[PDB]
Amino acid sequence: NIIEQKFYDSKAFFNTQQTKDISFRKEQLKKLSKAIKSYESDILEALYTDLGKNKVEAYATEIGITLKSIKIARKELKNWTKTKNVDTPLYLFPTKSYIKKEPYGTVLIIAPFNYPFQLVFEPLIGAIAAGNTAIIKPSELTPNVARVIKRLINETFDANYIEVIEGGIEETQTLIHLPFDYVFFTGSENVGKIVYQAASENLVPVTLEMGGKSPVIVDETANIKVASERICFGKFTNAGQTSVAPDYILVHESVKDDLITALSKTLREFYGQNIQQSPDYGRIVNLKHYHRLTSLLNSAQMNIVFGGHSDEDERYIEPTLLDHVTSDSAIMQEEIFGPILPILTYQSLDEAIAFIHQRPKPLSLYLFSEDENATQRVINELSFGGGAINDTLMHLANPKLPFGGVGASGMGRYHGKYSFDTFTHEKSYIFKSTRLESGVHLPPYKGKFKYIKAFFKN
Amino acid sequence: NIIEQKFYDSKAFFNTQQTKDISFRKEQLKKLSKAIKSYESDILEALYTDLGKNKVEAYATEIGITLKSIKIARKELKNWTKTKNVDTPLYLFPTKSYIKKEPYGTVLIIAPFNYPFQLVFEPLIGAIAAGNTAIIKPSELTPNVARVIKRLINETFDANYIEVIEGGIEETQTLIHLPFDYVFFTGSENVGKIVYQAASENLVPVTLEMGGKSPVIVDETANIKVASERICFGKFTNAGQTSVAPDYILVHESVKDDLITALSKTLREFYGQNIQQSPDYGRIVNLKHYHRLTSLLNSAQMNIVFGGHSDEDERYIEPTLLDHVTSDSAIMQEEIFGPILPILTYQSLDEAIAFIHQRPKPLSLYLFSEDENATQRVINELSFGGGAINDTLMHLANPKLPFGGVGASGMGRYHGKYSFDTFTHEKSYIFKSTRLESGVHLPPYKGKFKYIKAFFKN
Repeated sequence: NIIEQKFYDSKAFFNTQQTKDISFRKEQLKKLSKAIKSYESDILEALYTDLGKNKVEAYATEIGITLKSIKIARKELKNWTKTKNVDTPLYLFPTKSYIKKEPYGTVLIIAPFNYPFQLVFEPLIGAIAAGNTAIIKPSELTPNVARVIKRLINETFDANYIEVIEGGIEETQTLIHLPFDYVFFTGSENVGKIVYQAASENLVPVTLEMGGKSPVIVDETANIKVASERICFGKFTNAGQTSVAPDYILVHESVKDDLITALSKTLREFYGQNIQQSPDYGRIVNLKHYHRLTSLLNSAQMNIVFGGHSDEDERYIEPTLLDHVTSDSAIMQEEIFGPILPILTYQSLDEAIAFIHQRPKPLSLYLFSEDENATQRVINELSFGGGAINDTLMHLANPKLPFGGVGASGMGRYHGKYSFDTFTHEKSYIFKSTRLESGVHLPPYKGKFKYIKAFFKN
Repeated sequence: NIIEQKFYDSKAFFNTQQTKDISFRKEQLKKLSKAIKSYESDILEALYTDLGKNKVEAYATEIGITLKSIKIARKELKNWTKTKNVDTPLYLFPTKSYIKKEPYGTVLIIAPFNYPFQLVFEPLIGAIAAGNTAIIKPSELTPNVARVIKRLINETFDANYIEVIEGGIEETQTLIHLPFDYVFFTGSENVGKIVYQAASENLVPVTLEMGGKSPVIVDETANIKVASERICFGKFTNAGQTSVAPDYILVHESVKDDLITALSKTLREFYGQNIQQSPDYGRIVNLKHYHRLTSLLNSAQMNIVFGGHSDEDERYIEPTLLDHVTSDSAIMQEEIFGPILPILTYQSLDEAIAFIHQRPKPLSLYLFSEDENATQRVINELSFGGGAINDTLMHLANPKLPFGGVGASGMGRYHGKYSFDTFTHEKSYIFKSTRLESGVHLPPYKGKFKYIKAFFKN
């Protein structure tokens, strides 16, 4: 019962009020930053062994972005946390209005395998800065990363302030049935449904970052070569294991063959002729997901127009393009979460929009177009978590942009101040001086109806 | 199966994209305002018959506040809905960053009996302004109000844009199992748990406005007479049937008797010697809640120090004060939601804080004190939805203050722009010109680690 003991110890530490002190929170952020730097080599090694993640990609998407976020949160903390004076309308004078920013208490953070470090620590920064205690459940599919995370945390913080729980679905099961004050989850739709039903039993608020199939629309006005470069960048980073990676392409009939040519050329520019030898290209997390993806390769074997090679001993899957893909294809029935890119054609933008609107709202959407009005149509008519015009993936790199889904792709958002907001309850309160008395708004109300009605109607 | 047919008709109308047009939303708000004015007399009559609500109170808490909110939402709509240009950091240049405000789709609004008009239409204003279609389920405990609401809506809007569903818990059961794009609920903890478990099955985001026992702390420095006036104002408005009404009082030992004297005097000033004859005082919604409260009166019979009279034929319960109340008392085991005010004593603020912290986080908290540092302690150490220093209830009257609970008292918030925000998905997106090309951030990554690391660490 150590999980539940760890939970109630964390609650007990929150009850001491020590995490509400602003200077306490700043010091924990310093220690977190110092701790990540001390472990930088071990984190890079763990990301490399578990995901084949090269150090450039690992720094830009896991370590460096976290260090930058800690720095910003620590330096902006007084701005984010300070009670706001809120305007009070004249009719409420002499009332003064305020909003106190306060923590929820003890929160739960669940992180998946694909960015196993960043998806632990970007939520954690928000939880720390908002004044919470935290329990972290990292992915056991990346076990070296999870252990490095546990070592780092345990040697830096008390377990009753921040603790890491290693395990699989059953450890997650134990955690989500505990009355946490907030639950933050990134992962699959399947597990997200379980987390959110368990939390609902305890009236626990949640943020869910889930999945779907993110479409890329490439219309007939697009800059094909630049589109192919930015698509491949967002698609084959982390070997496609990204929730906002281009899942599939809807390309206008007239430029499909141009796009296939440009994508193939870009992949050779990126990774060379033997992509298995490229030090810039990652690997599949484990054998289960590797076989999931090679099964999809086998299903689309007649449609491969680039790549398709694999090596089980390295959990390697070559960047692969598919042509003549339909709605019936196995590759269009599941979130790919891998380096397979199916290409479907459309004749008019209305068909592309209809296709996307028939499916769950995706976490991201991308449109490549030089046509302003097509851009406007897509942003206005299709709902999705967030996206990009003439780019992919990089809308996550601005911390001033909230990152989150909608509908099946999730609820809630984070990054930057939104990470702080997510773990913050905003508490409105007023003050009215007792030296200033008036019976105007008190009973008896005889004769006051004409006055109160005129107020609400002038 | 008309409920489900009405749901899917509403979805179909949203799919026409007509509600996303800003000028469409403004026109619906105009029609809503015109419609409430046309029905003003019938709304006042229905509130009077069902809740004994006098026209002054009904205008300040239901009709007038709604008309004012419609006016503000309509005039600020372009500000609220317009896509925001968001700052982009230099390292992402030439990227341009934006946030699109877009609706969820088809939403559900559930309203309880106590403010049966305002708790329908303040959420509705937000849903309308955010560009949604809506289905409303009003309380059947106030059946005349519910019918007036249904008449008003049906004669003003198409049923596939806004529709009202009359019924009880089983109609609510049918609605909460449908895949709405958002669910907004105000009511009891019991029903809120059912709504939120049902929504969780469908990955539906929610806002829950629930309950608890809102404490008033009156310390030894308080202005006793002014405190008693502002307490009675917030407590005996709507005959105590308010989620942010003072549920119970924790008063310092040294000023308890002063407070009881002042409260009794204020009640006589408000309502006279025969409070049943006062036209400024409301009635209990129905016989079930009336008997719930007279049962509580019977339990606290030896502790009544003011009031205690009742009349079943009018569903009338006199403003009642209780003394020598303990944690064991029946009156301290449930949300009173009525005109019974128990008074408990404490010796030090630490005891009052401990008492409140042992119970679920309440929707509101009030502190009456002239001691700055006591004010700071309470706001910093106790978490609650929202509250007031030296006042009660009025923190809901500033639309610039978010209104909502935390923990057991709820999740989410509304009023003013927060009503719009609640029914809005904020969709981040970027644009990057394809005329501006660069291979600096693309593979191959040979030699780029020193550059990317220096960036994240400078």
